[PDB]
Amino acid sequence: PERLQVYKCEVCGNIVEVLNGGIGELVCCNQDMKLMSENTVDAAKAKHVPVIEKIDGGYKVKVGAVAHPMEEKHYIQWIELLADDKCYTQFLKPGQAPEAVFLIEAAKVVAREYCNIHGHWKAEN
Amino acid sequence: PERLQVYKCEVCGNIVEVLNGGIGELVCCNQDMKLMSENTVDAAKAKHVPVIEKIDGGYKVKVGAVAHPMEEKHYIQWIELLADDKCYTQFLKPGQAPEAVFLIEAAKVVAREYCNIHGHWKAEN
Ligand SMILES: [Ca+2]
Ligand SMILES: [Fe+3]
Ligand SMILES: [Fe+3]
Ligand SMILES: [Fe+3]
Ligand SMILES: [Fe+3]
Repeated sequence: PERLQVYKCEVCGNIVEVLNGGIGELVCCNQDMKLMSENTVDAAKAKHVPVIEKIDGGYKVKVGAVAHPMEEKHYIQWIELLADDKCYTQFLKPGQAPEAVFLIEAAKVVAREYCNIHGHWKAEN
Repeated sequence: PERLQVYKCEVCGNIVEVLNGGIGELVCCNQDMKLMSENTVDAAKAKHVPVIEKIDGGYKVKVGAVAHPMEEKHYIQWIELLADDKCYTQFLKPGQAPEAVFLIEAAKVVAREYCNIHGHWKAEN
């Protein structure tokens, strides 16, 4: 595994983020955890691809161009802002608007989001 | 596993952080992954317990009361700041200072740091 990759156990629901890579394969509930590669699920990009907006002191991230649902059974679980050496994670809950604000000093950033139903997506500024 | 918990795979090196909890046991290289519980390792607190300093617009975290080594074989791999529903992670490498700055609007925070040799540690304000 590699740093910052996201893996999920399709059985119990465990989802983890790699902090240190290693050489072992991640396993859970008798099967290899699935690498959740960004922008791979056959879903609408309009509501899943993060939209990044530069603001004073940081960035505002919206999911997505069109507001994604935030219902109990279908919502954005978290939005992250990545830099060359930072990963800021903002968890969300149903009922909230699919957006997050990150105060950070980085010219180049990558925003990611995870939809409980449609998976992992990313975009860069 | 519960959100924010850090697990390590003995022998193979992988270290992951839980983004979504579940009942399944994380496995890697033929053993259950080891929960890296904070402040349980028999090591000097002076160099491992994070020190939190409130600054303008955020917090400055130093590891620790006494500067921790940042050598190729013994260093702080990352520092995190936890608040409400946020987990901000700053990755570090040998040769850098055992310090991290986080711009966040939260009165109550928890700082964490992971030493490649002495494990997981935390502190709160
Ligand atoms: Ca994080
Ligand atoms: Fe392993
Ligand atoms: Fe969706
Ligand atoms: Fe599982
Ligand atoms: Fe140490």
